[PDB]
Amino acid sequence: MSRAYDLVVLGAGSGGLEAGWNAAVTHKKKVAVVDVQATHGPPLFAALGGTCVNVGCVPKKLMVTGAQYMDLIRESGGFGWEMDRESLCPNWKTLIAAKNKVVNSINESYKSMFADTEGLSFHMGFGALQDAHTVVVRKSEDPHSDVLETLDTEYILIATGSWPTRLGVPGDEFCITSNEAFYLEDAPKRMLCVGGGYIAVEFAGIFNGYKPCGGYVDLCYRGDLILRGFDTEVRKSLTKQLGANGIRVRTNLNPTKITKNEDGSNHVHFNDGTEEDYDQVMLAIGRVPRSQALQLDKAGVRTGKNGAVQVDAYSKTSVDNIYAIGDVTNRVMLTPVAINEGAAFVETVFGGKPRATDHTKVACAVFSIPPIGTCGMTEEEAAKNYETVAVYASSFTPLMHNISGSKHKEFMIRIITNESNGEVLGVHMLGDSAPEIIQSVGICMKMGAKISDFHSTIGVHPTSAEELCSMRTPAYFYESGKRVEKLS
Amino acid sequence: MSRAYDLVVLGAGSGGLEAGWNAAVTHKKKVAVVDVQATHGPPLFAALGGTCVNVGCVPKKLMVTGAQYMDLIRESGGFGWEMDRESLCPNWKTLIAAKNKVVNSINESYKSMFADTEGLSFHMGFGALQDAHTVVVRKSEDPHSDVLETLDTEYILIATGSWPTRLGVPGDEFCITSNEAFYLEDAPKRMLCVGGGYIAVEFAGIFNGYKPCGGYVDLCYRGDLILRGFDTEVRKSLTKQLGANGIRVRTNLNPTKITKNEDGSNHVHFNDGTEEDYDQVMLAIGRVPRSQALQLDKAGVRTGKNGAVQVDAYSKTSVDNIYAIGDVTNRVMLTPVAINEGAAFVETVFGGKPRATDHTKVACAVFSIPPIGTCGMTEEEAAKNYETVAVYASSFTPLMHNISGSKHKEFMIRIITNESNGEVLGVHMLGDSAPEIIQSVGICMKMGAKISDFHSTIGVHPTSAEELCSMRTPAYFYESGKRVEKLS
Ligand SMILES: Cc1cc2nc3c(=O)[nH]c(=O)nc-3n(C[C@H](O)[C@H](O)[C@H](O)COP(=O)(O)OP(=O)(O)OC[C@H]3O[C@@H](n4cnc5c(N)ncnc54)[C@H](O)[C@@H]3O)c2cc1C
Ligand SMILES: Cc1cc2nc3c(=O)[nH]c(=O)nc-3n(C[C@H](O)[C@H](O)[C@H](O)COP(=O)(O)OP(=O)(O)OC[C@H]3O[C@@H](n4cnc5c(N)ncnc54)[C@H](O)[C@@H]3O)c2cc1C
Ligand SMILES: CCN(CC)CCOC(=O)c1ccc(NCCC(=O)c2ccc([N+](=O)[O-])cc2)cc1
Ligand SMILES: CCN(CC)CCOC(=O)c1ccc(NCCC(=O)c2ccc([N+](=O)[O-])cc2)cc1
Repeated sequence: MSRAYDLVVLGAGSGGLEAGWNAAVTHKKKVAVVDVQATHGPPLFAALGGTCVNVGCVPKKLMVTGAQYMDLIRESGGFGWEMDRESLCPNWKTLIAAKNKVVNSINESYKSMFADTEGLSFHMGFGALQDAHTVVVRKSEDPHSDVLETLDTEYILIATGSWPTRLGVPGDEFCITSNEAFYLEDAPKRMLCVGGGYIAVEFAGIFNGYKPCGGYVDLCYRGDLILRGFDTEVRKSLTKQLGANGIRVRTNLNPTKITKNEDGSNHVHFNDGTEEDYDQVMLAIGRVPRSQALQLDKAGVRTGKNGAVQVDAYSKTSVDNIYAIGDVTNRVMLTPVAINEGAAFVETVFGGKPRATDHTKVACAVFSIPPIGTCGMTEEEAAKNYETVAVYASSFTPLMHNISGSKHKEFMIRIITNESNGEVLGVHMLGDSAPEIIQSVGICMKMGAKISDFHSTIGVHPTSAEELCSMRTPAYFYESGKRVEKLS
Repeated sequence: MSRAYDLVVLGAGSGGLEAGWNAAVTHKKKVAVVDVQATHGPPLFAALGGTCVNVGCVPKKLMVTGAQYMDLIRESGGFGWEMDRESLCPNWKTLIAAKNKVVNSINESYKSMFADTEGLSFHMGFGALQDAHTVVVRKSEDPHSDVLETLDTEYILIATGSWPTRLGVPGDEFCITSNEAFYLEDAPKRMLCVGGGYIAVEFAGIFNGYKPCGGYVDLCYRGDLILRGFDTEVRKSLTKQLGANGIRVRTNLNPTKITKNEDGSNHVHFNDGTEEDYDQVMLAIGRVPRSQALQLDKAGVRTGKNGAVQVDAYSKTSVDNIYAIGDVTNRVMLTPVAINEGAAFVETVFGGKPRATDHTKVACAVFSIPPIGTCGMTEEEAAKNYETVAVYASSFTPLMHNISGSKHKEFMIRIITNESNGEVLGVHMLGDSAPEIIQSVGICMKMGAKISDFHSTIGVHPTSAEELCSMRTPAYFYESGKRVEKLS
């Protein structure tokens, strides 16, 4: 009844790698972690540290940080910074160069974690399930290939994460995704970003910031308005400010045919039936769970709609000893969630006294050219699920953009309460510093905060943030139905 | 028993001007507001809108916004922004030019407020008290001079604010203050900022950002460490990062003699007994209340230490009908406070049901080269006033500054709880976006938040802010006395 390892993790992911460390250090279990790579190389993109550290949130943010400098360089002129204006385009070489260095140094950090840690062991391969207690480790994703190790274990945790969705049409093979986008040769001049997910809109921002001289970027969404699930007024204001920063947004539009020209570039045929050339199209259609190879069938774990592992509120699967977390499960699909989900699993199983991860009122951000910070319910949902909701709102252009001449940069806020009790159901912010503000906002909404607590708090004179504490008069209400004013 | 005006305000200040409007609009009282000026001119520096709008927080912030671009221009290089490096100094002309335009347009905003508003009247002069119900309006601060109006009123509100303190030594007349600093001719090459108040440290930052090529800035504090009353580790880390950004800090040092040279520049003699030349010395010694001219004696209002008006928790003075708010009172000396103090006065007097302004746990910021955001108690105080306090701390250098090569920019946080109950007594942050974060932090501490609520909240993956929700292990404690660990 004693296995070689107490716990095998399939994926050194933001969520998985956390679980492994927590088990091994606080509780001193014999832990094994499987992944596909040491460092952040292209062929198989993810690695030790997960999709976040290697081909997501971290490098993404560094490139977003880079692309911002376009606007800041431009903006400084107002405050009296005179310099080379003509032909000031940026150097994609030196960005990705210094980017890789950073990501590389984190992978290097993880190597000497495993070395230094008590009974935490890394195993480079492709984790499959043989049964409830046996984890195969092949050298190919191919179930035919050579077998490097056979890990015998009391528990399994599936933290394999997710993979880019692919639009099924002729020409599809010529496109790229977030993954390939991180290791592009040069900055694309003529760029198309297909889709309207937070990935598309960030990267549109990036390529637009790092486009060469003469170049442009188009965004191309299937539907009406980009960013489904966000506050519709933020969504509208963002599409506007992407307009004003160069990103040519197109809606109710989607490619069908792509074919590659003699110069290397790609020719594209659309829904409307127009034709344009781009140096790359990037498919940001979303992300499917990554359970396609693990053989969950063979161990008696079962998967619902399109691969997602069936779990409960304590992350246990169809089998009692097997568990799953983060993007594979399809619950939320963010890092600090997957990290919580994995940390709760350690308190659950190996820590005796259990706990479930709190999926409600999770604050998150979009790192778009002017970024979004959101936490909790929209109008769309709150008006439906609650009796009488009040909607507060206040857009404003900060003092400084009168000088900088980027007068398009309207900072927006909009609180969504339940009028019955005054409880803040959701806060939605668009503008510079929104992701930093929303974090501490999301602490307030965790404590069930009410609009009375917001405006009664004193405020800092010069920050965008203080306009949270100056919202008293609701702009309008939804009264158990559609939009209205305050009836008896 | 019917006066011409219900309420006379002495000072169209951030606090006073608010009171006037609130009375006049929600409650429809006959209101009069006195001030010294329409627009933001030098001779008498303040104006319609107050010290904040005219010669403080607003222009201050615009210049701080300007000076930041020095570092951002520099920093962009890492991310691949190649341009004119050599001799890229800024243009003080175009800053102050565009600054004034902005401030001017706010003064212009206030003119057409008074015009548009029901029974809100502006009166340009120097408000004195003749008695409990009579307000003189002279054309000089001089009590001898001509009398422009005599305002008859049921109530008076003294919101005259504050004025720069002056170090009493030979040469003092050659120096400047925040006030004169806003309308300087050119950027000073060789600058001295005397004092260690938040004003000094901001302006040091400004002149340092806007110094010409070859120039420098010295800060000169009377005592050991700049910024008394802030968290001593933030204070130390800031002095370090001001070092790294060029500001040569000097402590236990203070001038005695100043004398003006044949080229216009000023020669300075110090405590240690060294001699240096500066184009200006700016005295940021602090700010005294501005009750020196009003003749409070004559109306039976009385003033304590160095002019501050004696008030209670509902802002009433030594006389029942007279009140006072903001910097004149000496309670807190910030805008959004003075605004609350003035808004509560309207609920108090004219609104029937009264209220007192909540002076505890007021969040505020310092807009220094890397800024500070603080709310509530330090260790220094909490260890003294509470039984068993725990101190949490976590400094870190953001992902991006590995690329930008400003590796001095360490983001610091340090929560100070009471270990008995886990209540967050104070949060202290140093680094970029600290003032935006602290606002929503100060909402949490208004709701009496506890460190358990902080770390239990989920977190955004890429922001400095999320390191609030990752602090569990206290770094150390004070156990009813000095610094220690956890004894039975
Ligand atoms: C472009 C992009 C930007 C993002 N930005 C953000 C953001 O700003 N904020 C945020 O909160 N979230 C962001 N995310 C989401 C975040 O990356 C994930 O939600 C998070 O990494 C999920 O963690 P996880 O443990 O489920 O799996 P992951 O962290 O995805 O790790 C999965 C690991 O498992 C490995 N693996 C796969 N198959 C196998 C196998 N058979 N055997 C062994 N190992 C295997 C992979 O190589 C990988 O290293 C972003 C994602 C992307 C793609
Ligand atoms: C350089 C600087 C930077 C600052 N930065 C910040 C910041 O970032 N954040 C923050 O919260 N606070 C800041 N402050 C503080 C803020 O300016 C004040 O606390 C706030 O303005 C106080 O409001 P008040 O109503 O008491 O008086 P004030 O707003 O100071 O207004 C006083 C008005 O009364 C007028 N007056 C004077 N004497 C008379 C008289 N006899 N008759 C009629 N009128 C008269 C003056 O002309 C003036 O317009 C700063 C101050 C300075 C000097
Ligand atoms: C019956 C119609 N409902 C969808 C099944 C519409 C539900 O409400 C919407 O308005 C809605 C919701 C989601 C939605 N997709 C999310 C956007 C996205 O990232 C996306 C973009 C393109 C594709 N695509 O494969 O073309 C898919 C998702 C589009 C519209
Ligand atoms: C008995 C000594 N106490 C002061 C009466 C010291 C109390 O604790 C201090 O360490 C302390 C507190 C405040 C303090 N001054 C505030 C700093 C400031 O802005 C200032 C700078 C210069 C002068 N000055 O007139 O030289 C005054 C204030 C200095 C030291």
